[PDB]
Amino acid sequence: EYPTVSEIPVGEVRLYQIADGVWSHIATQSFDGAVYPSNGLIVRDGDELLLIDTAWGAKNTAALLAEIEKQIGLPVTRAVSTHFHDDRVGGVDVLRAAGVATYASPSTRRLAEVEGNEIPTHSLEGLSSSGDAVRFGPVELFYPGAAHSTDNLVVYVPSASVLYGGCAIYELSRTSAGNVADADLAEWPTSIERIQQHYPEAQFVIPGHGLPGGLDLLKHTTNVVKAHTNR
Ligand SMILES: C=C(C(=O)O)[C@@H](C)[C@H]1O[B-](O)(O)c2ccccc21
Ligand SMILES: [Zn+2]
Ligand SMILES: [Zn+2]
Repeated sequence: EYPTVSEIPVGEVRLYQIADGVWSHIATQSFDGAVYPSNGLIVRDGDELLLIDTAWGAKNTAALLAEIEKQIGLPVTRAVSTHFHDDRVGGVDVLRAAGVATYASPSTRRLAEVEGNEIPTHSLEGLSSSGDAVRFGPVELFYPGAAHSTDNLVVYVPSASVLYGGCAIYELSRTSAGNVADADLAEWPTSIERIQQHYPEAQFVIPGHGLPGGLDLLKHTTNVVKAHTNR
């Protein structure tokens, strides 16, 4: 079954096959005295792999590359970071030193620079306005609007009906808000609606942290964000 936070030592990385040529990667990290799991995606791209998000830090991301080589044996040639925070760009330098072409939107690149986080080298154009979508190899990238962060992207894999929401989507077990210092609470439910409207066909939805589900994860996140807004 899908690996949970309690089953993954910090420093180790697990892969979970969703579909032909589609996996999530799962890692864990301490933050503020608690241990969190964290998800990203791996999508096969001919005889190469596209990586979505690092494994939250240099050590984990090196383990992630080692696990991919062991379990899959295809080269990661490009990676996309879905926003500027350390669980999505922490490890970009590891990726770059391994020869991976790292990408993020100009918004994410500017904010990472401001924050002191690692900065993906390449820039994704065409994603600066809410509702914008661009094809990137075997995925579509979508900018739904400000939500968990002003730059957050979601990623859809049309071949597998997989929607990766990143930190803009919460798992069901999370009934209170995560970090919101960088969020746009006022716009977050509207951005989720844009996701629903653009990817109504999605079958497997992956939050930034925790267990995947279906499109009900978008309603769940809306419920939680609105409850937080009101308290
Ligand atoms: C679940 C989270 C959230 O929803 O905030 C947190 C714990 C996770 O997400 B994040 O991109 O904000 C981040 C940054 C740096 C460390 C950890 C995180
Ligand atoms: Zn974040
Ligand atoms: Zn996160």
